[PDB]
Amino acid sequence: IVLDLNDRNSELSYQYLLADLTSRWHYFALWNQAVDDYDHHVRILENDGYE
Amino acid sequence: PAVEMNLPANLKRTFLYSNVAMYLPDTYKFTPANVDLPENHLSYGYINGRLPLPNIVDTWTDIGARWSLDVMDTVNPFNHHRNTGLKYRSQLLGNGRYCDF
Amino acid sequence: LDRGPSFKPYGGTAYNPLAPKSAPINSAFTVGNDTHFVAQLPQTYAAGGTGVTEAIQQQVSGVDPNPQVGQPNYAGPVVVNTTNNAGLGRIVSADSEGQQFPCYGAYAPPQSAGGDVSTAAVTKTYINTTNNNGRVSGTMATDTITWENPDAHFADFVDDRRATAAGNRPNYIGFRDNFIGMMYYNSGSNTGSFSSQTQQLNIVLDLNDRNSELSYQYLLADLTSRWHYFALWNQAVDDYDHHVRILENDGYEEGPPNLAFPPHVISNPFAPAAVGTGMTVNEQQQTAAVTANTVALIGYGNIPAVEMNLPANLKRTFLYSNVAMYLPDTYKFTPANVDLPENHLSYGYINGRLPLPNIVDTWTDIGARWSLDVMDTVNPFNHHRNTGLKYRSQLLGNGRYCDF
Amino acid sequence: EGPPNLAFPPHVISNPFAPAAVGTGMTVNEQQQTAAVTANTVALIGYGNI
Amino acid sequence: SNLTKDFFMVQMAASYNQGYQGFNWPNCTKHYGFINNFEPMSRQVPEYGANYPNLMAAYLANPQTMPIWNNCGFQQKTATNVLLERCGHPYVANWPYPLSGRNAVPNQVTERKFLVDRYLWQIPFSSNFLNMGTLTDLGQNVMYANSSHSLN
Amino acid sequence: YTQINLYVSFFPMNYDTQSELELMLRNATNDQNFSDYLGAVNNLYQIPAG
Repeated sequence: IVLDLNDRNSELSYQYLLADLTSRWHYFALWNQAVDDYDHHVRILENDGYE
Repeated sequence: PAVEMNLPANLKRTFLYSNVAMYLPDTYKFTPANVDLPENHLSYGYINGRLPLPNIVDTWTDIGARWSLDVMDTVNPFNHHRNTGLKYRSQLLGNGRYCDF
Repeated sequence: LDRGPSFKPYGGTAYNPLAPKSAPINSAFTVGNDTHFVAQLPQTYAAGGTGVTEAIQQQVSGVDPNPQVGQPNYAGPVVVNTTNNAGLGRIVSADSEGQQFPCYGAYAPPQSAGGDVSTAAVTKTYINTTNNNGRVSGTMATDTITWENPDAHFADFVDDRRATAAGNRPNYIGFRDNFIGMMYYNSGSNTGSFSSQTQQLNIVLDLNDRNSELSYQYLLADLTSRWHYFALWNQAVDDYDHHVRILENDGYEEGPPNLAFPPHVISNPFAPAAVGTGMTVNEQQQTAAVTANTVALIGYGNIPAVEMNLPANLKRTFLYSNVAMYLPDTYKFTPANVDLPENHLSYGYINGRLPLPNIVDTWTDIGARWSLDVMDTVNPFNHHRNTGLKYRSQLLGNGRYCDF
Repeated sequence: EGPPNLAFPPHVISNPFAPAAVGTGMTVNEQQQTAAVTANTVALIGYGNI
Repeated sequence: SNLTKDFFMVQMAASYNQGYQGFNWPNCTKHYGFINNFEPMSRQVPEYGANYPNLMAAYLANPQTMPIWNNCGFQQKTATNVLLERCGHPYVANWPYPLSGRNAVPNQVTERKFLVDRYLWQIPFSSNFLNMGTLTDLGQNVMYANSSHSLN
Repeated sequence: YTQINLYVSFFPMNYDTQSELELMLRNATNDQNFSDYLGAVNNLYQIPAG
């Protein structure tokens, strides 16, 4: 049955399918389901000095 | 008698160094004196030994502006030690070098 | 768009921010016919004997006695013997303009790409502190400065010298939420006139009893959520801080003593690390002879330290800048020997009004979730934790002239 | 981690185990190796680091 | 920001079917969407002419001799590691330039750019760039089907 | 202000579908209605100090 083609990306198809079904905020360690993100203040950062 | 530090500046000073100034590209870093590094630029001991340039990221750099660094745009922001997922995917197996999964 | 001098897009200062607020720079003060120097001299050129025939040497420039260059590393707390050593560094002369100012916030614009600041020639200024009267201990390549002090406003001042700085209040100036007030709605003197051509009648008949601005705000909180910042329509909500309007005083989380230590860690508590020599020992008789090739840095007693009490000092910074800074005017005073503008409601007045101490501290209404009785009449959105106004001001830029 | 979080005395100038050395500043004789004391000058210098 | 009027419309029409009725924050945004990831920003930088000699660019070319004096006497020399001990004496600062306040420098130029993360761009093959169908209208057109083209 | 521009967005409807849609909206019974969301009359009344 399985006919893999090099023009296809099945490990990106599963990423976009999962973000459409569920929310990517939850950590479901069974499928090692945990996003890659970044800190919101390291990338674009706000130099407001210091209180 | 007493000594005095600027305490809310030092909490901010260690934030900017450990996150933005630590993850600079290879151009803005230098090895310190009298210490050796591995030959290839992709091993751990080469990234470990290089320390960044002093004051291209400091507590004054672009005051009052929501503005990312002009050299940190093309640097991958997901290779950070603060991504909650990759941190969670590594704590999930353990802390040791050798592990059964 | 010009924002004017009242704009300050950040908190604290951006010049010498690690310095203590009472700290003076190396400078030359004048009071009466007397003139005073205060100086810190890091480098040495030792020059034993009389210190004159090397102070004539080592010619200086605008950048050559560098204020960042000091002692060599790992000198420790070296006691510079004023006999057989000598100091080196920079000061700034008198007969320069501006106002004398502490280290915390002292700015002085450069002149060349090498980093020099002097607007005129450089000169040496010799000072002795011995009991010899024929020795020069420092050289101090002096300087003349135009003396600008931005983003700081003399929290105290006694007549020339012993002043303490403090950074100005953060003042975000940007456009309004949803560009309220950009467009004349409900102004019957000057309205809008959407119509067909042959303008015999327009279809915008706007009354003073209507509010088209607040009607757009309540509609916008019905369609969408209000947390998201949408930069096209300048859609950033004015919010306060939940822990500032209603300060929830819970004390602090105490723990082990947050000690601080000298970096050369071994020392006597009131003396340098005493030098010495190892000892070889004889057994079967009690005689200790000095050994051949050994010098020993020996520290006695325990390590000297100071104690911080960090969460109390961390909380009092939070209560001062967020709660005690935003008082009404009746709980503030003006500092001595400084003068404010004559009107209220300007920037130079509100900058120079500083709060009374005992009204807000880390004990007030302790254990109780209670907003202050004097802070109910104070607008909670005129605050620097207003994330919408912080987002609307930083979306344009950070300087005074913006091409929006 | 990060840079060291130093704390400094509120007066910034110091001798590390003594008060600041008080004295008078003066000129020289300009190719006679002699520095005579001048009037209306006092000073105080730390001579080390902070 | 730098993003154009032509190309912000096609991204909001492809993803959220907006355009021709005013842009708002949409209802249901996904993780790889456009409007939750698009973050515009702006700063202002002085002119750096002959009066202002750009001490930072003189520092990157030769960091061994410092042009740049900020909080000296309270940190290390800025040619070695900042992790080291305090080095100098206290003195005035010459850098950066004050962009705000009473001593604010004139001749300031603004700079705008944006950063987009986790978002492939998209240009839909539709007539009005909306989403009127998965099998789009130009995809079942008799011009593009029943013929053979070759795009560049 | 240095310059100012109005932007609109013309929907590219087919000219047969638009011509059937125009004649329905020229009609009197297909009259477009709108309403202010606040629905209020603003009135301010002075309070003296104290």
